[PDB]
Amino acid sequence: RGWFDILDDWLKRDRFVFVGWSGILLFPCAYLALGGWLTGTTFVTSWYTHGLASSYLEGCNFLTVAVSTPANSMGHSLLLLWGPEAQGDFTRWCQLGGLWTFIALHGAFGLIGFMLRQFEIARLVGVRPYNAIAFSAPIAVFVSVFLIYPLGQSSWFFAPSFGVAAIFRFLLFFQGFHNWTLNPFHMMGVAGVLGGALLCAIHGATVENTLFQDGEGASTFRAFNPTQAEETYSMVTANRFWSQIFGIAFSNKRWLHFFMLFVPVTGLWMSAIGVVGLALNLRSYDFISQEIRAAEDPEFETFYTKNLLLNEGIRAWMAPQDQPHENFVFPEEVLPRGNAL
Amino acid sequence: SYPIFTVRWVAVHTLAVPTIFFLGAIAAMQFIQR
Amino acid sequence: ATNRDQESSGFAWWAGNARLINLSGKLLGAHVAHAGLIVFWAGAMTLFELAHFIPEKPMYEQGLILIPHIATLGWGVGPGGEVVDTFPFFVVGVVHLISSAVLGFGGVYHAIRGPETLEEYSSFFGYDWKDKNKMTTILGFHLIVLGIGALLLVAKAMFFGGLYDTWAPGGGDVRVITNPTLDPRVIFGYLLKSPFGGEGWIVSVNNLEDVVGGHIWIGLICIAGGIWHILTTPFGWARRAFIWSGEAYLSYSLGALSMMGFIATCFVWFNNTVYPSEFYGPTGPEASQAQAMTFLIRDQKLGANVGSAQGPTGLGKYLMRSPTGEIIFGGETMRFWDFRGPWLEPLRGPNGLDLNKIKNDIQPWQERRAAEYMTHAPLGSLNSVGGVATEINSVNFVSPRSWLATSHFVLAFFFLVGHLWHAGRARAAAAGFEKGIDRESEPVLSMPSLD
Amino acid sequence: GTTGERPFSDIITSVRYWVIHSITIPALFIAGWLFVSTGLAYDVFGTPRPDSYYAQEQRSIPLVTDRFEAKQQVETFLEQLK
Amino acid sequence: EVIAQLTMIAMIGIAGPMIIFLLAVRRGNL
Amino acid sequence: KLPEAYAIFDPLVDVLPVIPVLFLALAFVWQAAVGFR
Amino acid sequence: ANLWERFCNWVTSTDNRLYVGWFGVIMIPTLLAATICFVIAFIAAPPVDIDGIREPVSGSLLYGNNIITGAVVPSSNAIGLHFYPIWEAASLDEWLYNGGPYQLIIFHFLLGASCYMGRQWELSYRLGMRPWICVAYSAPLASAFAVFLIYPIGQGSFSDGMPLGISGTFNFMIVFQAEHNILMHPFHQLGVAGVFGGALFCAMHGSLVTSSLIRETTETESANYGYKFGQEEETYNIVAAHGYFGRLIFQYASFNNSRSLHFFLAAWPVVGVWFTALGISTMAFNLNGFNFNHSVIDAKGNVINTWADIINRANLGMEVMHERNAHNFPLDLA
Amino acid sequence: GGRIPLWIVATVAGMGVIVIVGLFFYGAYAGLGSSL
Amino acid sequence: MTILFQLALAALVILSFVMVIGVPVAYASPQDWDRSKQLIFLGSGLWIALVLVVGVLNFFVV
Ligand code: CLA
Ligand code: CLA
Ligand code: CLA
Ligand code: CLA
Ligand SMILES: CC1=C(/C=C/C(C)=C/C=C/C(C)=C/C=C/C=C(C)/C=C/C=C(C)/C=C/C2=C(C)CCCC2(C)C)C(C)(C)CCC1
Ligand SMILES: CC1=C(/C=C/C(C)=C/C=C/C(C)=C/C=C/C=C(C)/C=C/C=C(C)/C=C/C2=C(C)CCCC2(C)C)C(C)(C)CCC1
Ligand SMILES: CC1=C(/C=C/C(C)=C/C=C/C(C)=C/C=C/C=C(C)/C=C/C=C(C)/C=C/C2=C(C)CCCC2(C)C)C(C)(C)CCC1
Ligand SMILES: CC1=C(/C=C/C(C)=C/C=C/C(C)=C/C=C/C=C(C)/C=C/C=C(C)/C=C/C2=C(C)CCCC2(C)C)C(C)(C)CCC1
Ligand SMILES: CCCCCCCCCCCCCCCCCC(=O)O
Ligand SMILES: [Cl-]
Ligand SMILES: [Cl-]
Ligand SMILES: [Fe+2]
Repeated sequence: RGWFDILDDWLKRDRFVFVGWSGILLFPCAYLALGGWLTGTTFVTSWYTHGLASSYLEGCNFLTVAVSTPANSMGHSLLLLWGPEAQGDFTRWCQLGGLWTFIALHGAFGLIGFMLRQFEIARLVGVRPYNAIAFSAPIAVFVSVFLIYPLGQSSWFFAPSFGVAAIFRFLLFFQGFHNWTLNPFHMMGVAGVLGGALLCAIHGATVENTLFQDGEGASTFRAFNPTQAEETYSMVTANRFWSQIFGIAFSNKRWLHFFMLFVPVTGLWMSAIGVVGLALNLRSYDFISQEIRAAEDPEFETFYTKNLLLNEGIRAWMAPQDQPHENFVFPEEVLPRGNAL
Repeated sequence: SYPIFTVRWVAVHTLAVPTIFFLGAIAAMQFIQR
Repeated sequence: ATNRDQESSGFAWWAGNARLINLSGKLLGAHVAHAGLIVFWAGAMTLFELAHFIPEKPMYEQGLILIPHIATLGWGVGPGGEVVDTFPFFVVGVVHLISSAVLGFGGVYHAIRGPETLEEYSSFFGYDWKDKNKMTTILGFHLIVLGIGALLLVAKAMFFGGLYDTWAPGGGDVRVITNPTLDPRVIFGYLLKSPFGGEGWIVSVNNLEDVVGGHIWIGLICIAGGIWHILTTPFGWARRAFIWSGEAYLSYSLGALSMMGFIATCFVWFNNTVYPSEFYGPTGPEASQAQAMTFLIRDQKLGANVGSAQGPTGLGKYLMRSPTGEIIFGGETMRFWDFRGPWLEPLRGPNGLDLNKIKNDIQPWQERRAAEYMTHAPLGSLNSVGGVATEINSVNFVSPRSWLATSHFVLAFFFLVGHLWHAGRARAAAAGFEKGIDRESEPVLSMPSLD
Repeated sequence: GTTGERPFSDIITSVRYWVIHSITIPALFIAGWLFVSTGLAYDVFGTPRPDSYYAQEQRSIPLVTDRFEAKQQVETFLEQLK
Repeated sequence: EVIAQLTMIAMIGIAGPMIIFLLAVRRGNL
Repeated sequence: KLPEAYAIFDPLVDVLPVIPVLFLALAFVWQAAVGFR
Repeated sequence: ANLWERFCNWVTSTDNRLYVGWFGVIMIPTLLAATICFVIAFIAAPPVDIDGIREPVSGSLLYGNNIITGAVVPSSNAIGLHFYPIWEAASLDEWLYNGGPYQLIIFHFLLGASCYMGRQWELSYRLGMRPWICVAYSAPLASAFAVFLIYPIGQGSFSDGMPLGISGTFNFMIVFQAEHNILMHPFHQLGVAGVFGGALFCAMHGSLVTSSLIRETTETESANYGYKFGQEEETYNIVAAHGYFGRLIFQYASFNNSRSLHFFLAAWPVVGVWFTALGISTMAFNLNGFNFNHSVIDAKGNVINTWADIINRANLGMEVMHERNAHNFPLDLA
Repeated sequence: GGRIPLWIVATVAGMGVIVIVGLFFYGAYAGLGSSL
Repeated sequence: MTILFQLALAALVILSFVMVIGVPVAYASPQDWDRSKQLIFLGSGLWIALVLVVGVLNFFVV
C-alpha cells in the first residue's frame, strides 16, 4: 500500500483527539490564532497604531485588552513579518499591528479547517453533513465582518479589534456612523439569533417537562439509556399542550430539528449580507420622506429623528480619538450638545 | 499498562505549558508600579 | 447511613438537601446551623464595618449597610446623625457573633449526632408534614415570636431611648415616641393607598408615630393569630384549596419572601424616614431635587428672578407646576415632585414651593445639604466609581441605597422563581406525576382530539 | 469505549505525575514571572514602560503615518525619548 | 499587616478541609 | 475603628465576614470526599 | 349539576381548542384590552409629550410614521410614576396628549403575560405534565417587566420606559448605554452569552439530529415524511450523533444522555436571560457597568487611553444629545 | 495509579486558582491600571 | 489587667479554633463515642467562661 494510504491510516486513527487530513490545516492555524491573541493581549501595545494601551503588561484588564487593528496608514497590507513594512523585525511587526493580520488570517484558515474537519468526520462515521452546513453561518459572519468590511473601507484600521471593549466600540461605531440598527438585514439577524435562543429554551424545556416516567428516582436523568429505541418524552402530550397554549405546535420531530438549524443559520447569513453593504457605506441610514418633512416642519419629531441626533453626537464626540490619524480638531464650540449637558 | 507519550500528551502540553508561563508573567505584572 | 446516597433517597447529590424532607431531626439541624450563619454574618459584618468606620466621614461614603440600621434605632448617634458613641455598634456586633457559635453548635449537634428523626424522641417536637393540626401549631408559636419581636421595636421607641427621627426639629435627633398612632384609619389606610406616584402604598410612611403604631397593631395581630392557629385546625375550604406537604409549605414561604424582597427594594429606594438620608445617603429623587435647589440658590444669589425665568421649552427653568398645579422644581426633576424631605419642607406652602420663602428664608444649612445630596446621588459603577457612567475615575462611591435595592431585587426575583419551581413540583408530586408521564396511562391519549 | 490512552483520573492522582509536575509547573511560572520582572517582555514586544509613552513635555501620540517608512518612523519616535 | 490578614485567612481556610481529612483518616461518618 | 484593646485583632476582623461562603465551599469538598454519592 | 360547577368544568376543560383556565379568565380580557388599544394607537394616536417639555413626538402611522419609526409613545415625564387611567383625564384629548395609551397597554399587557405564565403551569397540571415550562417563560417575562416596569420605577418615570416601537426600542438602548454603560456590565455580557449560546446550541442540536436521521424515505420525498406523529421509536440515531460530535471535539465534551442534553438546552438561554433581565433591573437603581475611564496613567500621570475610554467618548456623544431640550442643570441624575 | 485521592487534588487545585484570581483582583486596585 | 485581658481573649480565640475542628470530628467518629463527650463538655463550659471573663474585663480596658 502506497505511502499516501499509510499516512491516511495514521491521520484517521481513533484517538482521544482525532486528527485527519483536515487537522494539518486546522491545528496549526487554530493554535496560532489563539496563541497570537493570548500573546498580544498579554504583552503587546496599540500605542503606535491607535494611541491606546491594550495589554495586561500595560495595566489593562480582561475587558479592556485587545489585539488592535493596524494603523490606517498600512492600507490593506497583509503585514507579513517578512514583507516591506516590518522587514523581518518581530518587535517592529508587533508595534505595527502585524498580530492582527496574523490572527485574522490564521483564524480564517483555521475556520476552513474546522469545517473540513466536520465534513471529514461526518464522512468516516457515516452521518449526513448538516453540522458542516450549519457552520457556514459563523464563517460568513467572520468573513463579512473581519475581512470584507475593512477591505471596502480605507484600511484594516476599521475592522474589529480582537478584544471585549474593542468590540463594544465597534458596536457603537456602527450605530453612530452606519445607523446599523435601522438595517433590515441586521433586523433579520436579530430575529434569527433571538429566535434561535427562544427555540433552544422552549425545546429543551418542553422535552424536560413531557418526559415519560422510565425510572423511579426523583432525578429523572438516570432513566435514559442512549441505546433505547423509545422516545424519552411524549411528542403527543407536548403537541397538545402547545396547541392549546399557543394555538399551534410542532407535530413532526424532523421538521422541528431542521427548523432549529434553519433559524439561527439563516439569521447570521442575513446579517452578513448587511455588513457587505456597509463595507461600501451602503447603509440603510435614512428615510428620505421623514427627512423632507422634518426639514420643512420643525414640529415634526419621531423616534427616527431622535436617534439621528444621538448618532450625530456619537460621531462628533468619538471621532477625534477613535480616528487619531485624521487629526480631527473640533473646538468646543462646534460639538453638538443639547441644553446643559 | 499504557503509553505515556501520545498525540493527546502533545495536545495538552501545547496548551498547558504556555498557560502556566503566561500566568506567572501576569502575576508579576500586579507588582508593577508607575 | 440513612438516605445519604441516590439509590436509597431518590435524589442525586445536587438535590441532596431534598434527602432531609422526612428526617425532622437532621432537618432541624440544617435550619439551626443556617440560622447560625445568618447571625454570624450580622456579627462579623458589623465588626468589619466598625473596624473600617471613620466617624467624620458620612456613613454612606464608607460602604456601611448595618451600622445605619443600628443608628436608625437610636444607638450611638446624636443630633444631625453625628456619631457620638461607637460602643453600641461593637456590642451589637459581638453579641451576634458570640450567639452564632451557640446556634452553630446546636445545628451541628442535631445534623450529625442528634437523632435523625424526632418523632420517637418526643411527640411534641416531632411532626408529620401532613398533620394539619401540628403544622398550624408550629405556625402559631412562630407568629407569637414574631408578634413579640414587633413589640420590642415598640419597647425600644417608647421606653428604651427612642428612635432616630430625621424629621425632628433642628436637623434630626433621637426621640422617644410617646403618642404612637393607633387610629386604624391611618394604620390600615396605608395598606389601601395606591402604590403609584404621589401615594406609594406603605412606602410612604413618613413619621415615626405611624411606624410605632403600626408595629403595635402587627404585634397584637401576630400574637392573636398565633393563638388562633394553636387552638384551631384549618377549615374545609382551606383544606380543599391547598397542597399539604413539606415542599408546598416551602413554596408558599418563597412566594412570601419574594413579595417582601420587592417591597424592601422600594422601601430603601424611596423612603427617607426609616432609611434616613443622613445615614443611607439621599434617595434618587432626593438628589435630583437637591440639584435644582442648588442651582436655584446659586442663580438667585447672582440676581436671577427664579419665579419668572422662562426656560428653553417654555416651562420654568427653576419652577413650574405639577399636573395638579403645585409649584415644583423644573427641568427633568419634574418627575420627582412627590419627594418630601426635612431640608425642603420649610420652603413648602399650601400651593407647593413658596416663592417668598425661596427668596428670603433659605438657610445655609439647606444650601449645604442640597449640595451634599446632589453630589452623593445614588449613581455609580460596579467597581464603585461614583457618578454618571461617563464620569472619570476619582470618587470611590456607590450609595448604600443602590447596594441594598439591587441586591434585594435580585434576591426577590430568584425567590419568585423558586416559588414557581417548588409550587409546581409540589402540585405535580401530590398528584403523582412529578417523575414523568406513565406510558401505560398517558392522560392525553384518553382525551378526544382537538380537531 | 476507550481510545487506549491512560485515563486522566489515573495520571493526576498518580505520584509519578505530581513528582514531575511539582517541579515543572512552578518552574514555568517563575520563568514567566522573570520574563516580566527582568524587563525582557518590554523589549521583545516593543511595549512602552510607564516612562516611555511620551517625551517629558510632549502630549502628542507617536502614530505611524506612513506604510513603508513606518518602521523607521517608530525608531525615530524612540530616539526622541532619550 | 496584610501578612496577618492572609495568615489568618490561610488558617481559617485550611480548617474546613482538615475536618474532612481527619474524618476520612479515622474512617468517620462522612 | 475598634476599641484600642481589640485593635490587635483588626486583621482577624477584616477576614471574618467571608467565613459564611467557605461553608458553601466546604459542602463541595465534602461531597467530593464521598464521591457525590 | 349547578351552574357554578358547570362553569368551573368549562373553564378548566382540557377539550377546549385553546385552554382557558383560571389564569385565562384574567389573561384574555387584559390581553384583548392591551392589543386593541395598541393597534388603534399605533395607527392613529396623535403626538405624545413624552418628556413633559411640551414637545410632542409623533408615533402613529397616520401622523407620518412607517412601520419602522412608529411607536406607542411613553407617557409624559410630568406624570412620572403617577397612575393615569382614562378617568383621571379631563378629556380623551388630554389623555392622548400626555401618553395615556402607553400606561393602559403596558399594565394590561404585564398582567396578561404574567397570567400567560400561570396558564402554562395550569394546563401542564391538567395534562399530567411536569410543571416547569412556565419557569422557562419567566426569563422573557422578567425581561419585559424590567424595561416596562422596573426601570421606570428606579428612574422615577414611565417616560423612561421602553417605547412600544421599533425605532423607539433603539432609542431606549442608546440612551441606556450612555447613562449606564450596559455593554460593560457583566449581567448584559451574560445575556449575550445566553442568546449567542442559545442560537449556537439551537443550530448545533438541530444540525446533529438532522445529521443522524434514519433513512426512511427516498431521495424524491421530504425526509420529514420518515417521522410519523406519535411513533414510539426515535427517528434519529443518537449514538451516531454522539459518535460524530465526540470525535469533532472529544468524547466527553459530547452528550450521550438525551435528558441531560435537553436540560442543558433549556438552562443555558434561560439563565443567561435571567441575568440580563436582572441587569436592566439593577441598573434601574444605577448600579452601572464597570467604569475604567482614565484607569491607565503613565509614570508622569498622563492618561493612557484604552478601548474603555473610546467607549466613553461615544457614551458622551449620546449623553449630551439625548433629550436635547429636557435638561436645565448639568447632571442628568435620572 | 490512584495513590493520591481525587478530592484532595481538586481542593488544592481549586485553592490555587482562587489565589491567582484573587491576586488579579488585588492588582486592579494597585499599580498599573488602578487609576491612581 | 490589660496584657491579661488580651490573654483571656487569645485563649478564647485559640479554644474556639480547637472547638471548631474538634467538635465535628468528635461527633462523626462514634468510635471515640464516650472518651470524647467529656471533652466537649469541658470545652463548652470553658468557652462560655472565657466569654464571660472577656466581657467583664472589657469594662476595665475600654
Ligand atoms: C405567616 C402568617 C400566616 C400564615 C401562613 C397563615 C396561614 C393560614 N391561616 Mg392564618 N392568620 C395569621 C397569619 C397567618 N396565617 C394571623 C396573624 C391571623 C390573625 C389575623 C390569622 C387569622 C386567620 C383566620 C381567621 C383564619 C386563618 C386561616 C389560615 C389558613 C388559610 C389562609 C388562607 O386561605 O390564605 C389566604 C387566602 C385567602 C383566600 C385570603 C383572602 C384572599 C384575598 C385576595 C387577600 C386580600 C385580603 C387580605 C387578607 C388583606 C389585604 C392586604 C393587601 C393590601 C396586601 C392557613 C393555614 C383560616 C383557617 O383555616 O383557620 C383555621 C382562617 O379562617 N388565619
Ligand atoms: C497549515 C498551516 C499554516 C498555514 C495555512 C499558514 C498560513 C499563513 N501564515 Mg503561518 N505559520 C505556520 C503554519 C501555517 N501558516 C506555522 C507552523 C508557523 C510557525 C512556524 C507559522 C508562522 C507564521 C508567521 C510568523 C507568519 C505566518 C504568516 C502566514 C500567512 C502567509 C503565508 C505565506 O505567504 O506563505 C508563503 C509560502 C507558501 C504559500 C508555501 C509555498 C509552498 C511551495 C513552495 C509551492 C511550490 C509548488 C511546487 C513547484 C510544486 C510541488 C508539488 C508537490 C507534489 C511536491 C498565511 C496566512 C504570516 C502572517 O500571518 O502575516 C500576517 C507571518 O508573518 N505564519
Ligand atoms: C446552609 C447550608 C447547608 C446545611 C446546613 C446542610 C445540612 C445538611 N445536609 Mg446539605 N448541602 C448543601 C448545604 C447545606 N447542607 C450544599 C451546598 C450541597 C450541595 C453540594 C448539599 C448537599 C447535600 C447532600 C448530597 C446530602 C446533604 C445532607 C445534609 C444533612 C446531613 C449531612 C451529613 O451527614 O454530613 C456529614 C458530614 C460531615 C460529618 C463532615 C463535617 C461536616 C460538619 C458539619 C462541619 C461543620 C464545621 C463547623 C465549623 C463546626 C463548628 C462547631 C462550633 C460551633 C463549635 C445536613 C442536615 C445529607 C443528608 O440529607 O443526609 C440524609 C446528604 O446526603 N446535603
Ligand atoms: C428552634 C430551635 C430548636 C429546637 C426546636 C430544638 C429542639 C430539640 N433539641 Mg436542640 N438545640 C438548639 C435548638 C433547637 N433544639 C440549639 C440552639 C442548641 C445549642 C444550644 C441545641 C442543643 C441541643 C442538645 C445538645 C440537645 C437538644 C435536644 C433537643 C430536643 C429536646 C430539647 C428540650 O426539651 O429542651 C427543653 C428546653 C429548655 C429546658 C430550655 C428552654 C429555654 C430556652 C433555651 C430560652 C429561650 C432563648 C431565646 C428564645 C433566644 C434569644 C436569646 C438571646 C439573647 C441570645 C428537641 C428535639 C436534646 C436531644 O436531641 O436529645 C437527644 C439534646 O440532648 N438540643
Ligand atoms: C503569536 C506568535 C507566535 C505563537 C505564539 C503562541 C503559540 C503562543 C501561545 C500562547 C499561549 C497558549 C498562551 C496561553 C495563556 C493562557 C492564559 C493566560 C490563561 C489564563 C486563564 C485564566 C486566568 C482563567 C482562569 C479561570 C477564571 C478566570 C475564572 C473561571 C475559572 C478559570 C479557572 C477557568 C509565534 C511563535 C509563531 C511567533 C509569531 C507570533
Ligand atoms: C451541617 C453541615 C454543614 C453546615 C454547617 C454549618 C452551616 C455550620 C455553622 C456553624 C457556625 C455558624 C458556627 C459558628 C462559630 C462561631 C464562633 C466559633 C465564634 C466565636 C467568636 C469569638 C472567638 C469572638 C471573639 C472576639 C471578640 C469577643 C471580640 C472581638 C474580637 C474577636 C472577634 C476575636 C455543611 C454545609 C458544611 C456540610 C454538611 C453538614
Ligand atoms: C407595621 C407598619 C405598618 C402597618 C402594617 C400592617 C398593619 C400591615 C398589614 C398587612 C396585611 C394585613 C397583609 C396581608 C396580606 C395578604 C396576602 C399577602 C394575601 C395573600 C393571598 C393569597 C396568596 C391567596 C391565594 C389563593 C387564592 C387567591 C385562591 C385559592 C388559592 C390560593 C389560596 C393560593 C405601617 C404601614 C402602618 C407603617 C410601617 C410599619
Ligand atoms: C468566628 C471565629 C472563628 C471561627 C471560625 C470558623 C467558623 C471557621 C470555619 C472555617 C471554614 C468553614 C472553612 C472552610 C474552608 C473550605 C474550603 C477551603 C473549600 C474550598 C473548596 C474548593 C477549592 C473546591 C474544590 C472543588 C471540589 C472539592 C469538588 C468539585 C470541584 C471543585 C474544584 C469546586 C475562629 C475559630 C477563627 C476564632 C475567631 C472568631
Ligand atoms: C504556509 C505556511 C507559512 C509558514 C511561514 C513561516 C514564516 C517564518 C519565517 C520568518 C522570516 C523573517 C525574516 C525575513 C526578513 C526579510 C526582510 C527583507 O528582505 O527586507
Ligand atoms: Cl433622546
Ligand atoms: Cl434638569
Ligand atoms: Fe431535540
